[PDB]
Amino acid sequence: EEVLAPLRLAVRQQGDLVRKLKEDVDKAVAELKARKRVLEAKELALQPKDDIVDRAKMEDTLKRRFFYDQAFAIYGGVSGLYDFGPVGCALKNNIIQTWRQHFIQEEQILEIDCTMLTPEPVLKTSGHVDKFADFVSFNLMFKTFIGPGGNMPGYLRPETAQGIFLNFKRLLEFNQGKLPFAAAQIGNSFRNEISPRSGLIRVREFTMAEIEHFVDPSEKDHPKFQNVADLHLYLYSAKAQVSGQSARKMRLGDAVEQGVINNTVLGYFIGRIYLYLTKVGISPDKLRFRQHMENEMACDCWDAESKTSYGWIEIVGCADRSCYDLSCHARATKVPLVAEKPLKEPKFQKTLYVEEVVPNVIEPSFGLGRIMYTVFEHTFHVREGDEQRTFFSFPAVVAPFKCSVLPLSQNQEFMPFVKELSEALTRHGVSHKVDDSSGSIGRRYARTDEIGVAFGVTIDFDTVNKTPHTATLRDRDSMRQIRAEISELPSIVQDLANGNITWADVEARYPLFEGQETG
Amino acid sequence: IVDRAKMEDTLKRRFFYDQAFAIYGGVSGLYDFGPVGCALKNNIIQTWRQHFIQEEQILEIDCTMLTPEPVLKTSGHVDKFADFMVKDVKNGGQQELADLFVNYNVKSPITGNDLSPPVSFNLMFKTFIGPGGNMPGYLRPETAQGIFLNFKRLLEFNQGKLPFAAAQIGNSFRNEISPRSGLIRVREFTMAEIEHFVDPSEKDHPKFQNVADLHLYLYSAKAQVSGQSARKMRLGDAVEQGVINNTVLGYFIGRIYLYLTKVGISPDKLRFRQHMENEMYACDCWDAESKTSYGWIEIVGCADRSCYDLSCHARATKVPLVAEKPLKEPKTKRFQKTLYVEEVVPNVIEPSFGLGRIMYTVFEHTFHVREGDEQRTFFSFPAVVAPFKCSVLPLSQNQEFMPFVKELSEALTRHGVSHKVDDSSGSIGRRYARTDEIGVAFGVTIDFDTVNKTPHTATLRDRDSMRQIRAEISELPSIVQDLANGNITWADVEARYPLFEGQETG
RNA sequence: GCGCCGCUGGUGUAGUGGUAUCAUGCAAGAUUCCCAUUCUUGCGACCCGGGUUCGAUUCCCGGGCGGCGCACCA
RNA sequence: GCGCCGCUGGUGUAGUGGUAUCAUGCAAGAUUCCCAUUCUUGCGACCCGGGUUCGAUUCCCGGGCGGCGCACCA
Ligand SMILES: Nc1ncnc2c1ncn2[C@@H]1O[C@H](COP(=O)([O-])OC(=O)C[NH3+])[C@@H](O)[C@H]1O
Ligand SMILES: Nc1ncnc2c1ncn2[C@@H]1O[C@H](COP(=O)([O-])OC(=O)C[NH3+])[C@@H](O)[C@H]1O
Ligand code: NI
Ligand code: NI
Repeated sequence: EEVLAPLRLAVRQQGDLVRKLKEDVDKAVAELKARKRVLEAKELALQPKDDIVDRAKMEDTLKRRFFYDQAFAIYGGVSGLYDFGPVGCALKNNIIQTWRQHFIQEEQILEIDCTMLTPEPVLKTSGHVDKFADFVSFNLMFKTFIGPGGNMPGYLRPETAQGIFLNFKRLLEFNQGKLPFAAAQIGNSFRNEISPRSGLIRVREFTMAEIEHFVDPSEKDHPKFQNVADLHLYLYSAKAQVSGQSARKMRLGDAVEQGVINNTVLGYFIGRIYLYLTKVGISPDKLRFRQHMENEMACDCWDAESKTSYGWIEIVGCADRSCYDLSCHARATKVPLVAEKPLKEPKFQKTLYVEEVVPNVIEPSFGLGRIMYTVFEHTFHVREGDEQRTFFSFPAVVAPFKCSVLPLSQNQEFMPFVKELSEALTRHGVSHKVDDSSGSIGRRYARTDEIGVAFGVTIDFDTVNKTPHTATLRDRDSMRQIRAEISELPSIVQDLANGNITWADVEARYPLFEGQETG
Repeated sequence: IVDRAKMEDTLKRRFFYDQAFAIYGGVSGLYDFGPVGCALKNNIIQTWRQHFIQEEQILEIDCTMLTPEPVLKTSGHVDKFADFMVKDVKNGGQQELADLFVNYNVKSPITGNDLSPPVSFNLMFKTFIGPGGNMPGYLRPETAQGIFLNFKRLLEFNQGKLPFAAAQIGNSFRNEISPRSGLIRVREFTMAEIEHFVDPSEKDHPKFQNVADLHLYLYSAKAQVSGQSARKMRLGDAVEQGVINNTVLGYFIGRIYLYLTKVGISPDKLRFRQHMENEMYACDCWDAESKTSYGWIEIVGCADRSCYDLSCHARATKVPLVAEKPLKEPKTKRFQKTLYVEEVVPNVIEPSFGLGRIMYTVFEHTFHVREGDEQRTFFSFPAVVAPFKCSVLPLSQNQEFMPFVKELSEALTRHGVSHKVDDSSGSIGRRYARTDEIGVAFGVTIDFDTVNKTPHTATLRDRDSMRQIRAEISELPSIVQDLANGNITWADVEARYPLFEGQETG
């Protein structure tokens, strides 16, 4: 704070220096941007405990165990293109599934599925075509042609949003002409980046989950907002940024009423995003919501930024883009894209009975790749004893493998019990990994922990020797383990994977494991 | 034997799917799935994951759609679907050939026409990666290549042991000349593909016994040349007779049948056709075909691709793609060395699922019209795949019903049961029609007995039969949920619950 | 792609060189109280561009889309 | 994109104008019987194309990819 104070002051001076420069585009918010960048960097350099991940170790684990890899690596690879392996894909679908329960099923959102191929007039209308050609000229989008030859120039969608806007009329009709409603699409988006860098952070193809919440401007207040009002989270307002200030933990309700956040609709989604991101493993102490300043924005915009080894990175944008995309496409195509509400008292010799409503749009955009990479960092740990033993503390709900089945030895008496358990878990819908390899139980614990297997069932000698056949259940993080009846462990593991019990509750109900005594 | 027009009218009106970019004129071969269609699709995909990936512990991966040119050159897709064409130019780089064609003054070998300079004719979607344009690429025409190119790490993930299977679910692109017939011929469609890697020595599947008893229609190549029609056979009994080459092909054929059945394709309008030697390399191929108003269409293609995929890519990149297994004992010019393991180049069995066609088949196989009203159309979607498991319906717009609607909906949501609430203006029969139309599996109706009787009970209605029972509102979510998971059927419900003889109040 | 015929509210449908009929659907208010009830009101359309014309939804051309056929079908 | 430095089994790391070290990982056999145990054996690598050369993983041009810094960031 002693080293940061002068840089804070500096940002502040050039801050409302700018406000003065317009109080009565020569002006350089570029100068302001530089100063804040300095402050940002040095605050970052001052903070580490070191509190932060050994990126090279974590990337090694991800690589070795095929969480994700360079696409076409066998052909030399293509910059900015990545494939997800078994664990990567599994973790992804879990993150997407949780996203579906958290947003779509919760708010009864209308999820649609649109083509990635997009004709040129659509993107010229939204201004994507005009805004992303550059200095021979090269476009930051992927251009292609549809059909015969070059009869129809098209692009790969840069975003998922436009498919919703263009289907507004049938979406609205499906909600029977009533506002408000929301549509969503989960799919891939394409950015022909001139320089893909930092692994999954900036890629040329990535999976995006987008939501367009359509709402009557006359009615921009969310009914469920007090479900998130008392949440305390870090906010970084435009005022705070230009004041040279840092982020500040506030109450959501306060920030909305004080007017820091425009409305309770935008606020609701900020709160819901917070709840979601933390649910999938992102750390609250390493998560902030940063408002967009004047030189980056639309009524209001807030990015969700997570602190990583690469610094602060946006993982979820949440914009208020009242009227535009609906209006822009409307004029472009001459097709009216609006809602209507019946006037109470009918009304320029025409008598009106309804008034047309141009809906406002609230748009949360989720970059699942970055969200996933953030989870990787925020859940990566190294065992205190063995530096080779690394593991991921994935929340049970998103852990790719909920369980592992482990005979204590390659010994044969265990094998029928192992077969029993796998099929049982398979019929309980419980994702599991069976390891009956030549390695010791410690080696195979290490393998399983490495990919974030939530719990480990170990078949021992007392599984076969004593009257009630009982295996041990092991917690990935604490490495502590209990003992329970093979009959019921698939139910117990299923429960932990769904979040209907916690490991503390399990340790409470079932006896602790002091050790083998049959041998 | 369906009214395809009427069905498609329903699909269009309730936004199952639609022409992509319709308000911009539209683009042929491109379709956007609306809420109900998307929902149905997701259930189809999840059922697929449960039926295959989870059941066989398959390694599912997720690759990019952008594919560099050399990859598709190797697999042969370029030299067959990407070329300039006089009709055709290769017979004898870019428009460098146009000069060559004029320099040697090549008229057509037939008819001797003067013809045109070669113009590019891409059946694939070409594009350029990077800012330079030094890296031409295509949208993948299939999801298999991502699996083949990551074979080493997949094998390593299975600790080097064969056999193992990998799968992928994503979009694939084909720049069709003439997109037609709705979803049956599109330019972009979601595909589910499995690559089952097996030791050529042991081209078997231990779990074939689980499907051997299935009676299904088979249409072998030797029966196609004869002219005779397809025969209903025991799946096990196609295998000892050598009609089906091996237990691996047999197992997947069985599993494909059980899946297509489970999602609602009618067993009588489903057959498996063996590819003839005329249409092939590859060891053997059996397509799953379904009977539609467009005829017999291929919706799942089960192929046997001995080696090529792994071998071609290996030879192309000079990167060996093999499994090794140990020998019983070390064995021994060109011979002087000691061997301890032998290399195995995996044989690949490939079930290929076209989700769009599968879904369209379900549409035609579950579309029905009520016996009284010709406006009342509905889909008999199986509960486990139906886009909306349940609907909440107040008998009227009276305020007495509203609080029960609100409570039951929230209950359903917390149980995860996907539901739709129709408390709008219309009558009860209207909202029944409205919800049957999109194939809502079951309908909960809140009536006057619900508000005026000692324990609060509502009715649960079956979409198909239109019959209904009565159970209390606390019970219904668990009931509907168990119907959706396939735990119970309607028979079970009518056995445990009182049939609805009419309301005694109001 | 090549050939023919087409494109009118969300869905159908009538009509025409002077900007459009009527059903259905949805909305509102009544009615009704278990299977698109009935009444009244309201909302919503000539695929797009160009040509000819004082004026085009209508006539000519082109593009887009559609239906059928031939062609191709990783 | 520009700039600078890099690319050796799945991972990490020596080394060289005559095709390569040692760990780690996996496999097999023993060992051990609750936290990468131990011994033996086996498997697997010079990013790719062209050139120079009797011969290149090594030297030289080009390409791809990676790590950074600056840009840009729907
Ligand atoms: N090149 C890239 N690579 C990976 N992820 C990206 C990306 N560009 C954006 N994202 C992620 O996708 C989200 C949306 O990106 P965006 O803000 O550029 O687009 C939109 O918001 C669409 N209106 C971001 O919040 C970010 O997490
Ligand atoms: N143009 C198209 N439109 C919709 N679905 C298609 C399609 N082309 C192929 N499919 C679906 O994809 C599946 C596989 O197609 P294919 O046989 O051309 O490719 C293969 O051989 C898989 N390697 C088919 O069974 C079909 O269901
Ligand atoms: Ni029409
Ligand atoms: Ni290496």
